[PDB]
Amino acid sequence: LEHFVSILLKCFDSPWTTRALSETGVLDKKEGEQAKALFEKVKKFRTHV
Amino acid sequence: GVLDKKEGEQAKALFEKVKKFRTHVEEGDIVYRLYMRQTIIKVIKFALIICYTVYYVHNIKFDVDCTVDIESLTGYRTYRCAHPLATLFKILASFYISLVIFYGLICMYTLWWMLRRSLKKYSFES
Amino acid sequence: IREESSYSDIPDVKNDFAFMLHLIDQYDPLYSKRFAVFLSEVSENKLRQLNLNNEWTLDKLRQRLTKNAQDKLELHLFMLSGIPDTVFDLVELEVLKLELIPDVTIPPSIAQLTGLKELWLYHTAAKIEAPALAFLRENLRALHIKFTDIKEIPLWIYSLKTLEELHLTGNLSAENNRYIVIDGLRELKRLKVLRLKSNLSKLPQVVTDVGVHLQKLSINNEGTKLIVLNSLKKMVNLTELELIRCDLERIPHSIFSLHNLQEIDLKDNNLKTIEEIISFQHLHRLTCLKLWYNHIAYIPIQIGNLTNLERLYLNRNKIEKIPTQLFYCRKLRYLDLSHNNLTFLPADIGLLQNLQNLAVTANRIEALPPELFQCRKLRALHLGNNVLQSLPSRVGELTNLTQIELRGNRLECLPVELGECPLLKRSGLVVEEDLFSTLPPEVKERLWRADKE
Amino acid sequence: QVQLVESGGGLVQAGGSLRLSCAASGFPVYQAWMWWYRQAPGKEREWVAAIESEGQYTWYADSVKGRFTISRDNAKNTVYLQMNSLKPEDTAVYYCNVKDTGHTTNQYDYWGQGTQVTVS
Amino acid sequence: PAYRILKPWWDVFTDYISIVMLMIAVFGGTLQVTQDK
Repeated sequence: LEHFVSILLKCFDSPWTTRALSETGVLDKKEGEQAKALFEKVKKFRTHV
Repeated sequence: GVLDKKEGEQAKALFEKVKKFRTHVEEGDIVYRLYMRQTIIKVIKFALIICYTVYYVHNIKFDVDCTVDIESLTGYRTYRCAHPLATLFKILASFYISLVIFYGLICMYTLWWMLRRSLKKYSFES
Repeated sequence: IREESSYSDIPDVKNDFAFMLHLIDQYDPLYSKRFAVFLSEVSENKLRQLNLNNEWTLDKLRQRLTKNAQDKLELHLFMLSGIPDTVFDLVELEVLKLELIPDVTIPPSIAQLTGLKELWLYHTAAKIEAPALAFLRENLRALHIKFTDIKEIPLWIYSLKTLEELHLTGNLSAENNRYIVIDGLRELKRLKVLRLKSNLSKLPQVVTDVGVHLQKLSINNEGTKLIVLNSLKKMVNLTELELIRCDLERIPHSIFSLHNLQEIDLKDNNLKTIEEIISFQHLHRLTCLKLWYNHIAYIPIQIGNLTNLERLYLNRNKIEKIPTQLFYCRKLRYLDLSHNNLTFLPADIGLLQNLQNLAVTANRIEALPPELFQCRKLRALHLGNNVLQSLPSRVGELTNLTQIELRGNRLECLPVELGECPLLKRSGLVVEEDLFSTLPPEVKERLWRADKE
Repeated sequence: QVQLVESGGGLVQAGGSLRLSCAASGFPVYQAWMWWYRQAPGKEREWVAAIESEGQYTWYADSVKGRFTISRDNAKNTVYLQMNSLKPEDTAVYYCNVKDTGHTTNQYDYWGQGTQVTVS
Repeated sequence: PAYRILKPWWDVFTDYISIVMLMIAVFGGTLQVTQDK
């Protein structure tokens, strides 16, 4: 539960989700790297759960 | 004249999320309903409390008389009894009645404020 | 969400993960909706595209551009997940190569490119929109596609009217069909080069009908049998007839009607006899007849009847002697006879004053005729694995000889007069290191001093 | 959008005259190089008739050369194909095929619905 | 905190009901121990 709520909180406020919901330009390198890492760990957590 | 790129991006994201939140919220109509219903509950509860408390506050007194039908155990039918807390409970009940009166007046003001403006519509004209 | 937001690629989660989503929905659907994007393949794909654009900057693609054999700017993409949008900012780009790029979409921003002329789609299914498709219909010259199935080729290939070259390197042999898929080649009437490589058994009727306006037709069957049955007579203006590894096993009778051909090659066609040169006299523009990688016992005496031979090749064959009549054609320039069972070269080869490149590698030629060296227009002479003990002393009079190789020969003496030539550098004359030390050194310093520039 | 519908296909005894028609869409019939295709049962789909834009030149396979006449008719956006004295081998399913779209927006190629014709 | 998102309305309702029942329990226990003659 702690891991799931941490992942949900991280994915809730991530600006990548903001852009995805806005579309339903230029993105910082750190933001893109963080988004890719979050994608990978979300997929790994899904496989784990 | 010139604003920072980070500031502009933050303002743009804030605009986007404000618009999205506004679109999401207008179909709810739940916070207003719950607030109105709980205020109605407060008002009716105040009415009932005031009615019954005012009706039954005079029923407490220091000297009471009890005819409890106990002859085989003590030998006396009636007893003159004294309730030491009767005066303290009476002044406490008066204080609580005054507090409930003020609470009900406040709730009546809240109801009159929520029923004379149609709070589902915001003016935003100023 | 996957039916409203068009994010339909969100698979349902299994137990112990759906329950938490239900709990979140009971609390607030917004958390679930915002977390849903990370579970969609579309979001991952577009994040990959954005990371590609951020990584593959304009300068990186600019530096990554190369020069192809055709001397034009070329860019090669190998196993990439997509095409970065910064690629289409290189207006000077002319050739684009894509290999093993999955689900590639050509954006309208390709219209930003202007110098692009050739497209290479190796094992890539390209999806193109209307404006980009119009841009390609107006400003595309050559196309290269590699495939294994019929379906993975673009279905809009026939919509490119201004295409000039086509390169098919797949397997078009479908289930008992007359090559229906390529039947759309009739749409492209502006085609110049067709490069079918699908192990043809019968020449498709579409190719026969479209070759009447075709210029350079190259077919490679990789040893698969090919039959003509009067299939080259329909064409009237073809000039190149590359038939590499088409398992002809005999010179077809349909080639005689193509008098306008200039370049002909029959490499690895399992030929036996080529005595049909008498039927090639109709070809007065035939100057680049190539017959290497074949099995020819001897050269027919009918070569002398022709006189227009400029590029002749009979390499990797087993011919015991070269008839003198073959030397009658004085306008040879690129005659090469490499890996041949030749015994000696007749002195008539000394009348070939117009020859430029001659390759006599893997030939049992005991001696070189002095008459051959009398010519001065020789440009390249390659000698590898030949029975030679000495080099003739009259090569020194040659001044236009650009290069010569003597590798594999058991020579032991290098004449001094070889060292005096206006056109002679270290790269031009490559021989054994031990044999190089037999010549006096006083000219070696002079040559090496001019070897810089 | 762009779509095509076949019509006129039906069973007919040998020797009859058939006039297959096609209903086209927003793409010009004068443009949009056009094909009349056939798929034979127990066989693979094979092209029959070809009508070109800007010149209206006719192409045919050798097996279908001589007794098939294709044309394109504008002002009604139609493609017609007449076969006279059809042989038993003509039994197939005929489609209209668009390999090049109109002048602009060059939309992808679409296969027709098709009509089955039989020769007895 | 962080787990408030993990508790639906029934969970918090049951938590408050349990709090009120605990108040009843402690009140009754204090009554009994102080005087249950």
